Amino acid sequence: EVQLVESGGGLVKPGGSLRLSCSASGFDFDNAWMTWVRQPPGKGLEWVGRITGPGEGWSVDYAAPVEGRFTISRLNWINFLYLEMNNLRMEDSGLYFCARTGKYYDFWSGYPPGEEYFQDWGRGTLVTVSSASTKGPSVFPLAPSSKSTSGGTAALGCLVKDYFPEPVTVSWNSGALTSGVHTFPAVLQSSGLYSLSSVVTVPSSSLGTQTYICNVNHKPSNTKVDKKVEPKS
Amino acid sequence: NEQELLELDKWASLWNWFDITNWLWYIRR
Amino acid sequence: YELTQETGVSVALGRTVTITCRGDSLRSHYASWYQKKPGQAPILLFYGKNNRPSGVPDRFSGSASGNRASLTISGAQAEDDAEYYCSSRDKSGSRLSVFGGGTKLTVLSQPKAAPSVTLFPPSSEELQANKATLVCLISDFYPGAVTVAWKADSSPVKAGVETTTPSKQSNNKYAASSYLSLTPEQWKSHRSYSCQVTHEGSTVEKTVAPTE
Repeated sequence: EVQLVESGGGLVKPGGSLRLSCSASGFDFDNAWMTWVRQPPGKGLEWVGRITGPGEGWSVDYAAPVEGRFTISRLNWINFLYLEMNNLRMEDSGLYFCARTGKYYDFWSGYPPGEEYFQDWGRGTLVTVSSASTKGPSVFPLAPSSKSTSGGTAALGCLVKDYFPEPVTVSWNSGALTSGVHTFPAVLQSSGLYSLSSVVTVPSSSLGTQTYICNVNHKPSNTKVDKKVEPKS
Repeated sequence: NEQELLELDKWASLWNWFDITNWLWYIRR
Repeated sequence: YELTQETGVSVALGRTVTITCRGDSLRSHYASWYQKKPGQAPILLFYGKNNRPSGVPDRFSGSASGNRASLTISGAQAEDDAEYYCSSRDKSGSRLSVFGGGTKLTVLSQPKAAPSVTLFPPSSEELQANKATLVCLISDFYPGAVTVAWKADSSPVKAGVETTTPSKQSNNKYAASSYLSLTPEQWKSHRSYSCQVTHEGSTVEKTVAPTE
């Protein structure tokens, strides 16, 4: 019966600004404490800031890596919570929640100013930040080595570095090599560029008799790459 | 009036959660 | 930076398990606990000394002792496979709030598997481009939750690390990878670099050096 709908999120270049909205219904908003919590991609929840209630003068406290750029405000006449953001950066991208903040203080064993819990949560609104334009991948070989090889088997891949955006398809020897092949998911570099790595395991008695090549393909830039890999020296 | 202003400051403390938590902890001991 | 948690904890269906939060502020403040399934809003589980919100099953129990908090599930169910975050004051006496690393609770559908670690040094080509990248690959492990860390000589490395989320393989096992970006001067200055992985108490560490 308690409903919180976040909106006002989307794509923006770094240095830009944004204003998030969060409706409220099913509870007395005019006095509730409210909190903004964000979840970066793949990472956990991170407390942003919280605006208190009338007994506290509508005072606000902000997270350290955030204080100075953001400002929280509230319109109790319409039950709306606002988060203005300035000088946005890539780090700031992520899901943004508004949460009804409750308060706890165990009189006998508590310590001021007590704790705060987050009763209800909205589905949240996704923010995204990029200064990225399409880029082609820069392939790099992941050479084996006598120190690297474990048993008669040897492990070898490619490094698709600094490209943008997804997706990227990889094969080895033009698909003729499927046994022992596994292509990893892509990491999203804080710089705003994707990178991933393919890899295949093979006999070490085959390095001479066989030549190994990874077939990268980046349609988003009309780019294809073939990279030969060879033992170290 | 000068003295009455002071009692107004106390009036808020007891309705300021943050000031409260320091009132209660003051009583605990 | 303030509160710590386990990253990858598991338990079998119907057994018992406990995940813990840790931080010098827990010596003075309670902690809240939240469940988070991907694509679903967080849910408050437990807070204060003893407060379970309505609609929560009774099998969830919290507890506090010293600078540690702890959540407990008795007779874990399948629907409890999720992520759990603790939350408290960043410091004793602060007005703020903070979360922990979070913990993935794997409801075991598979026998546990140990990750195979592989570490590559910067390639000859990438150095000529005046760059230095280290790739630490992880494969064939369950539950799909590890903890990676990079070390230069003895000292750990803070900046320059990125690591993917674990992903299934062709054989239902999980895989993930961590990268370390360096400058050709750093790579040639230190004696060695090391990639530590941690999975269910176990911890592997592969090492490489500029030489050879």
